[PDB]
Amino acid sequence: KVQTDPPSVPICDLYPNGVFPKGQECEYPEEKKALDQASEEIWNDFREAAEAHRQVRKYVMSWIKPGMTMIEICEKLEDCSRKLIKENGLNAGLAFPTGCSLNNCAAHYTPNAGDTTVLQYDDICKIDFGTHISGRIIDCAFTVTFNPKYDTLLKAVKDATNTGIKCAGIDVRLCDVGEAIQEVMESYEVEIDGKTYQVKPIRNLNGHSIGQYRIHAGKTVPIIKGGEATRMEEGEVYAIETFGSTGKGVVHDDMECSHYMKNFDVGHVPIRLPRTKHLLNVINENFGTLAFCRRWLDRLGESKYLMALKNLCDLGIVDPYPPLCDIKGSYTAQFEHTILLRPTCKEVVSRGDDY
Ligand SMILES: CC(C)c1ccccc1Nc1nc(SCc2cccs2)n[nH]1
Ligand SMILES: [Co+2]
Ligand SMILES: [Co+2]
Repeated sequence: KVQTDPPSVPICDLYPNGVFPKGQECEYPEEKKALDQASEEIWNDFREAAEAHRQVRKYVMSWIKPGMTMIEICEKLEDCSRKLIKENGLNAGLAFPTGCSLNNCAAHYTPNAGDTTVLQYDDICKIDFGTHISGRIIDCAFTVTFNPKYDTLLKAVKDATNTGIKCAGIDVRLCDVGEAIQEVMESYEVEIDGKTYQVKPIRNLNGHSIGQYRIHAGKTVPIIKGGEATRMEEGEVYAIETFGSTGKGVVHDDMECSHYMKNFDVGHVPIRLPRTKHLLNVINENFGTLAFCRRWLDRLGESKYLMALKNLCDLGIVDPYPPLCDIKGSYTAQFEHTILLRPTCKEVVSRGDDY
């Protein structure tokens, strides 16, 4: 069948063949054809996760409006996301919590229980959510606004992101992408509420390589010059994301924490403490090394877990990821896409007709 208005038909039931739509294929800036064909089931897994992301976001953009609480926006997005991705434990599901960072806050903000924050008409909200199939994660995000005064800011970041996406490729030095991204970003000048600004990349923020069940696999893609000359290799997966800002161009820890994630390199740790032991078991069964948030714990009937979560954090078993905000009064925007460095070409797998 086809997709229903409010989606509900999982993406695997819409492509009975098992073959999923391919992302935009780009030529980098026979044999390495067989090498690509060999990892097809993997590429395909990424694609299924991407089609889910495209349909979920198109839905969100249809109803996101000032007046709705942040909690309402995230639960509504996630419920659709679970459906289309056809959540199945760790085989299929949500790669990470729905980021909806507001204004000066650039990333990693998702509401915890009791948050009464309401989306406003002048807010610049960054929606960042991920879907995965067998750990093949799709990290893709866009910015939402209602007041056109941000229009040029959004175009700057979007243009910077696609610039980074175009400069990416096998053997491409990582610091050149960063340099490229910045040059485009700072070529934009905007005016918001009577004041003008030259958009500046958030220097301490950046794209990253992606591994199975591992959102941030190790390498970083700067969005400013002065980065590392390390090159992108064949077969790597990257999250190309840029952040524009009218503030200082640097984020810092701010607000209450909501995102958490088990340290990928830590092994089995014996825990005798009742509640801490239980919490860890819950994290291992439900999220493994995938990031989660407090709402996803309440959702599982867990309560009285804050201290256990803290214990796990102090044990280095779980790392917290607090919201990252620029200075009060500044505005930040973001655009992100996941790319596949295949042997035959560069594929912006999460590309849509929207962005
Ligand atoms: C902030 C910085 C670039 C960062 C540090 C460590 C892990 C992941 C990310 N990136 C990222 N996260 C996301 S969405 C949700 C997540 C929250 C915490 C980890 S993943 N998009 N990009
Ligand atoms: Co992201
Ligand atoms: Co990312």
